[PDB]
Amino acid sequence: VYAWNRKRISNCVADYSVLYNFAPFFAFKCYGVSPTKLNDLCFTNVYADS
Amino acid sequence: ALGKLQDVVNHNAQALNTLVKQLSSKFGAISSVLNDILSRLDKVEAEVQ
Amino acid sequence: FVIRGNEVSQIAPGQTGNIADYNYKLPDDFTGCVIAWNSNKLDSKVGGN
Amino acid sequence: PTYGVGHQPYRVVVLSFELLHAPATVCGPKKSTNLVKNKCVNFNFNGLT
Repeated sequence: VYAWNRKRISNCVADYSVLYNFAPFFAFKCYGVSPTKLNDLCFTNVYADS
Repeated sequence: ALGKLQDVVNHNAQALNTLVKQLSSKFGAISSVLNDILSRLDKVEAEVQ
Repeated sequence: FVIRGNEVSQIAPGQTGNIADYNYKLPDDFTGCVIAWNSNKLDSKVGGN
Repeated sequence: PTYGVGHQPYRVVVLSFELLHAPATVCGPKKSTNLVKNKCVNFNFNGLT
């Protein structure tokens, strides 16, 4: 956690409906946006901090 | 010369301009644009905003 | 019915997804109660259910 | 493995969405139609509806 990895996502089409097939989580916690609407939006960049 | 008539016109115009500019206020919502709230949130979450 | 964990959040008014669109849709004016419980001991087989 | 649910490890991934004035680079799967001008249409430019 102190050296958390960060990855930058750009120049791609992001389908957020396959994120359920990668990790056995129960639900998103989305602030400022709703999890079901993510596929209808364009973002300038995405950052995945793990 | 005609200060009062121009003052009346100015007061009415200023009231209308203020009414228009009030549309850019968030009022505690995430955004002041109705379309952005509708597009970025589900119905249950967008109803509050 | 039976779903998996990810989709339990979709059994609610105003939701969208595979389940809420093509399988089981609830009205936006829903008045009721949803009860979901894990059934891994019953609905899961070693080779797959 | 014998620790309680509060003391067990949890893997966390945080997705931060940079939505600036720059041209969009990350988009959802959405087919784009032809551009229609001089007609009343429902337009959707990069999620701006």
